[PDB]
Amino acid sequence: GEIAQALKEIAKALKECAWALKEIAQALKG
Amino acid sequence: GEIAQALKEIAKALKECAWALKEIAQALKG
Amino acid sequence: GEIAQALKEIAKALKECAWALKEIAQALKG
Amino acid sequence: GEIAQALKEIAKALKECAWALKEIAQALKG
Amino acid sequence: GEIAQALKEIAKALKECAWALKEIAQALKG
Amino acid sequence: GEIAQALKEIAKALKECAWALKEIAQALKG
Repeated sequence: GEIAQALKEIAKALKECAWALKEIAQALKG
Repeated sequence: GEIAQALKEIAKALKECAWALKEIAQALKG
Repeated sequence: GEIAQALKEIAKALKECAWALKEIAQALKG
Repeated sequence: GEIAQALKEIAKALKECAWALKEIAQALKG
Repeated sequence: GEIAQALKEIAKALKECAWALKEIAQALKG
Repeated sequence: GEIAQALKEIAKALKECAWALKEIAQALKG
């Protein structure tokens, strides 16, 4: 439903942010 | 509705964050 | 409207985060 | 109340994130 | 528990973001 | 309660993001 799906979309966008931030960290110290 | 539309705007902004962070990761990767 | 205004302030802050991240990505791109 | 204050605290933490991201962008292109 | 699980996935993703940001900060510090 | 505790964990993680981003900003500033 509208609210459950909105929170899922927020979680998914934050997982994409987390992946990219780990890629940036890994470029500096991996 | 007001709550649904605010949660949609939060998801949209986070997707823009995610895309920019992917571009920063791409710039730093070998 | 306390709940709606707090979600709108979260969206506003994330839009500022997205603007700044896009500025960082542009600074690093060719 | 518990939920209104929690969302305010989330907005405040995101404003601090936004300020720091703008400082990073400004260090690169200001 | 769909609403609680989506908020917990948001927290999980943000903890991953925080870990990666701390790794970036450590890479840049003296 | 479950919703209150998830929102507290989201705020805590974002404060950790904010602190790390402040440290990255400090590293890059003159």
